[PDB]
Amino acid sequence: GSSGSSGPDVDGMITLKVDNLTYRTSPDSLRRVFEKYGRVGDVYIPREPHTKAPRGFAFVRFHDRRDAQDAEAAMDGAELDGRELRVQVARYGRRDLSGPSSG
Repeated sequence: GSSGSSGPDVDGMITLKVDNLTYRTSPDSLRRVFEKYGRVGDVYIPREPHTKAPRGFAFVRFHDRRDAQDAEAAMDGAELDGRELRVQVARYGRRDLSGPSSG
Protein backbone atom coordinates (compact mmCIF):
# COMPACT_ATOMS: atom_id res chain seq x y z
CA GLY A 1 0.00 0.00 0.00
CA SER A 2 0.98 3.63 -0.56
CA SER A 3 -0.04 6.31 1.93
CA GLY A 4 -2.69 8.50 0.33
CA SER A 5 -5.62 9.11 2.66
CA SER A 6 -6.72 10.84 5.87
CA GLY A 7 -9.24 10.55 8.69
CA PRO A 8 -9.42 7.05 10.20
CA ASP A 9 -5.62 6.86 10.20
CA VAL A 10 -2.55 8.76 11.40
CA ASP A 11 0.55 8.58 9.20
CA GLY A 12 2.78 10.93 11.16
CA MET A 13 1.32 14.12 12.60
CA ILE A 14 3.70 16.97 13.41
CA THR A 15 5.26 17.08 16.87
CA LEU A 16 6.35 20.22 18.72
CA LYS A 17 8.60 20.23 21.78
CA VAL A 18 8.16 22.87 24.48
CA ASP A 19 10.96 23.36 27.00
CA ASN A 20 11.33 25.74 29.94
CA LEU A 21 7.97 24.53 31.26
CA THR A 22 7.39 24.92 35.00
CA TYR A 23 5.65 22.24 37.07
CA ARG A 24 2.59 24.48 37.35
CA THR A 25 2.20 23.69 33.64
CA SER A 26 -0.46 21.13 32.73
CA PRO A 27 -1.93 19.37 29.67
CA ASP A 28 -4.78 21.89 29.65
CA SER A 29 -2.61 25.01 29.55
CA LEU A 30 -0.06 23.51 27.16
CA ARG A 31 -3.09 22.60 25.04
CA ARG A 32 -4.41 26.17 25.10
CA VAL A 33 -0.99 27.55 24.16
CA PHE A 34 -1.17 26.12 20.64
CA GLU A 35 -4.92 25.61 20.33
CA LYS A 36 -4.92 29.37 19.75
CA TYR A 37 -3.58 28.82 16.23
CA GLY A 38 -4.03 25.12 15.58
CA ARG A 39 -5.88 22.52 17.64
CA VAL A 40 -3.76 19.90 19.41
CA GLY A 41 -4.18 16.26 18.46
CA ASP A 42 -2.55 15.00 21.65
CA VAL A 43 -0.67 16.30 24.69
CA TYR A 44 2.12 14.48 26.52
CA ILE A 45 4.61 15.55 29.19
CA PRO A 46 7.54 13.16 29.75
CA ARG A 47 8.76 12.60 33.30
CA GLU A 48 11.92 11.53 35.13
CA PRO A 49 13.04 7.89 34.77
CA HIS A 50 12.38 7.55 38.50
CA THR A 51 10.45 10.60 39.71
CA LYS A 52 7.07 11.16 38.06
CA ALA A 53 7.66 14.83 37.23
CA PRO A 54 7.89 16.83 33.97
CA ARG A 55 11.58 16.40 33.18
CA GLY A 56 11.67 19.76 31.42
CA PHE A 57 10.30 19.45 27.89
CA ALA A 58 6.84 18.48 26.63
CA PHE A 59 5.36 16.99 23.46
CA VAL A 60 2.50 18.54 21.49
CA ARG A 61 0.87 16.99 18.42
CA PHE A 62 -0.82 19.01 15.67
CA HIS A 63 -3.25 18.37 12.82
CA ASP A 64 -1.80 20.36 9.92
CA ARG A 65 1.79 21.19 8.98
CA ARG A 66 1.09 24.92 8.80
CA ASP A 67 -0.33 25.93 12.18
CA ALA A 68 2.58 24.21 13.91
CA GLN A 69 5.08 26.11 11.77
CA ASP A 70 3.39 29.34 12.83
CA ALA A 71 3.16 28.70 16.57
CA GLU A 72 6.77 27.51 16.38
CA ALA A 73 8.16 30.84 15.18
CA ALA A 74 5.52 33.04 16.81
CA MET A 75 5.94 31.50 20.27
CA ASP A 76 9.64 30.62 20.24
CA GLY A 77 11.24 33.90 21.28
CA ALA A 78 8.60 35.41 23.56
CA GLU A 79 8.47 36.76 27.11
CA LEU A 80 6.64 34.19 29.24
CA ASP A 81 7.08 33.11 32.86
CA GLY A 82 9.87 35.68 33.05
CA ARG A 83 11.95 33.76 30.52
CA GLU A 84 12.31 32.75 26.87
CA LEU A 85 10.17 29.64 26.39
CA ARG A 86 11.59 27.21 23.83
CA VAL A 87 8.60 26.35 21.63
CA GLN A 88 10.06 24.46 18.67
CA VAL A 89 10.13 21.04 17.01
CA ALA A 90 11.81 18.10 18.73
CA ARG A 91 15.56 17.58 18.35
CA TYR A 92 15.49 14.07 16.87
CA GLY A 93 12.89 12.01 15.04
CA ARG A 94 12.52 13.32 11.49
CA ARG A 95 8.96 13.81 10.24
CA ASP A 96 9.94 12.20 6.93
CA LEU A 97 10.86 8.66 5.87
CA SER A 98 12.96 7.08 3.12
CA GLY A 99 11.19 5.18 0.36
CA PRO A 100 9.61 5.52 -3.10
CA SER A 101 11.47 8.53 -4.48
CA SER A 102 9.83 8.64 -7.91
CA GLY A 103 7.58 5.58 -7.93
